[PDB]
Amino acid sequence: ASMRFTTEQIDYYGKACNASEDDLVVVKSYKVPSSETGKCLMKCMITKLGLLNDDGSYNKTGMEAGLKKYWSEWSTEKIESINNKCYEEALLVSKEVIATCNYSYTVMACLNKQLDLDKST
Amino acid sequence: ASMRFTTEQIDYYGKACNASEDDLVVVKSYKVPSSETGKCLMKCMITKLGLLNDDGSYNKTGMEAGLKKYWSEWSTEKIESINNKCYEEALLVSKEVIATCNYSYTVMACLNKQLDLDKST
Repeated sequence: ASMRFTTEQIDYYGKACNASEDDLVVVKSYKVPSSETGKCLMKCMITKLGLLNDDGSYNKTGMEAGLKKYWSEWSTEKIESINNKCYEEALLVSKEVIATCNYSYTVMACLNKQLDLDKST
Repeated sequence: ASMRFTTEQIDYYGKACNASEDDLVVVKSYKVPSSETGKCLMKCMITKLGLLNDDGSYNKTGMEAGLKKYWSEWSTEKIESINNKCYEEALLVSKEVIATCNYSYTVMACLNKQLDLDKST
């Protein structure tokens, strides 16, 4: 289990976020694109999904709703537990950090770690 | 379609390649780790899968065999077409480029672009 994005999602939010195809295939290769647009793609995508607020901060209720909508395979129990843990880590971040395009990857790393660790039933 | 790795593959080849969990969750978040070991993880993994030679260069027959093994939902015809194209691109790359850790991501990106252009098979 991981926070996988499908080809369809990548293609849709790639249009929404003005990515090139080269940006998109680099994302799908597990890498952050080097273009100006491509390095902010992830932020743009997960904001449009409601996982982040427009200021870039973790949105607790939006994250839950998005996980339930698109990553329901994780189970509601694990979703609630992981979301509480990652939100709690989010509280400790500065405004400066949240402003960057990289913060999105930080959040996703947290969700992926906690998914690797969570034992909720 | 993309050259997706499963959570189990990432875990296995993470052990094989001496990655830390923080490295692995950054890969699963679609980012290259900045650690010395982590930034080489992809290379190490796809070398162990036989897609690259031990010297880092593209292995035509090993790529075809890995495609057929690990991504067997794709037709032989699609596999051979993406392999031929991305091998042809590989022939133009220097020894200095193949020596890098990042070249692996470039190979993955080429395969991912050719996958996006051959969905009818």
